[PDB]
Amino acid sequence: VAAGKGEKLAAIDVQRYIQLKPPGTRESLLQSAVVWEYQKSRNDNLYLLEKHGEKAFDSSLE
Amino acid sequence: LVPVKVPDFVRPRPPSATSLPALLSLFQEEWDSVALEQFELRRNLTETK
Amino acid sequence: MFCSISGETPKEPVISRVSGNVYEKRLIEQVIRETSKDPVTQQECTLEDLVPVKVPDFVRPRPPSATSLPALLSLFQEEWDSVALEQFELRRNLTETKQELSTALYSLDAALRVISRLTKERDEAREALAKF
Amino acid sequence: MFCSISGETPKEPVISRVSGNVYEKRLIEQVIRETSKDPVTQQECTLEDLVPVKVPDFVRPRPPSATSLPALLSLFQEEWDSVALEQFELRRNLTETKQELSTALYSLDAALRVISRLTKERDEAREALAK
Amino acid sequence: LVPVKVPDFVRPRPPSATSLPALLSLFQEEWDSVALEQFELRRNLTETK
Amino acid sequence: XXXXXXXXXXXXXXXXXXXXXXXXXXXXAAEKFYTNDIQRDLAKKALECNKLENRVYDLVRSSYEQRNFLIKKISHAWKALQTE
Repeated sequence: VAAGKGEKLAAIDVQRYIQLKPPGTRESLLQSAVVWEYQKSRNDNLYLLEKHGEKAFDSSLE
Repeated sequence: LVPVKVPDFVRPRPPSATSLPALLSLFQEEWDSVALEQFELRRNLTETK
Repeated sequence: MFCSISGETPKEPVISRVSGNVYEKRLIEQVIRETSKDPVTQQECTLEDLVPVKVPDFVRPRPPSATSLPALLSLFQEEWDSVALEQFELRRNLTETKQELSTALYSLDAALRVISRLTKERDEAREALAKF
Repeated sequence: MFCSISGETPKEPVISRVSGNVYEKRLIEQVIRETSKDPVTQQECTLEDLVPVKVPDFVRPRPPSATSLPALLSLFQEEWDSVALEQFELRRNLTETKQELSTALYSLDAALRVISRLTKERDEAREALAK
Repeated sequence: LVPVKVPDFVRPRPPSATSLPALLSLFQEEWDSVALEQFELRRNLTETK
Repeated sequence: XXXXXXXXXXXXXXXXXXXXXXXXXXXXAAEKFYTNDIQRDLAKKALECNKLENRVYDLVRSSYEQRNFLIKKISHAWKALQTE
């Protein structure tokens, strides 16, 4: 933590999921299947937010 | 100790909330903000002395 | 945000140290002067035992948000604990399908031996009768 | 040792009294809040029915290693990346085992129609043999 | 009495080193120290001021 | 025409279960169909996401500003607190 702050460099995260590529290989077959499950989790994660909608936000604003 | 009760606290999870930003962008910023603050806070304690 | 005795928004909140609950000072003070007790649990409480709500001390806080590291970690519990139940929906439904497949393939394996004998017997009856 | 819902080692296990099964307190509560039932036996069970079991000793912390902390960030990334595919692969296999099961049911009922015509050809033969 | 082991429709994961749920538990345990450190550092900060 | 029959069906069901876990482990022609299945999802889901986002954003960017401009007030209400 002290080395990260002194050097002024944040540790690199997984820059993989966003880009990917069609006709890849067994490696991109995994990377593709990752994008589906997280996209389904995403679309389920946006459903439970919109159900309540702005009521849950303005309750925290109070 | 005595546990207390309240009407519970609510945080609105952002509109662009997925496993992806929460793993990558949000968690990265949290350990940046912890790192560069305490280092800067250690710098503030040194000058006070 | 509320006072538990009245139900109003308390303008001077003081938290008790026997039943942890935020009461309005002016309301709870009268409750103590009536009888030295906490209104909820009926445990003994005096006015000095009650304590006003305060800024912690010298560490500065920020409001409860999605960014905050602890709120983000309790979020990832919700993610996994929900996905763990998603696995049960497919483990339990798999144990019904494979159990129905096992009895289906057994009824298929028990029946196709009878199709093989009737194809023998009906052709043998045609082989026998046509020759006579 | 294992809660029969998630697969974790339970940190506050609770046992159901309708069916002998140690669940985790968080997961069993969500199921009861969805529908008042037991996940294994489907018997009518409630939240007050649960008896919190005690397991003080078994708790054993993982000490990954001296391991660099920036690397532990990428481990947790890989482990979520792996569990996402280990959940995906287990669901498409369930859909295709049910799909291949449905292909057997058509052949099962199609075969017992073909036996009815074969029994007629045997019945027609037994009449001709008698004559 | 409820007898015998429980594992059924669960799959066995012997308390694994490279698993997942305990990684988040470990992430909490290290943060728990981060907060305790920031407190004692701030006390001396303001108390010196 | 159809104890010992129950065990022979349980053993064969475990054999087909091992063959189903073996056909799944090898895969993880076929790869192009999964990528196109995702392109349908990416299309269908992200269009729903962008609709859900922009509907939320329209209502919640206002409530964000409301909530975020209130947070900046704690940062000044604290900073004056210490000087006093």
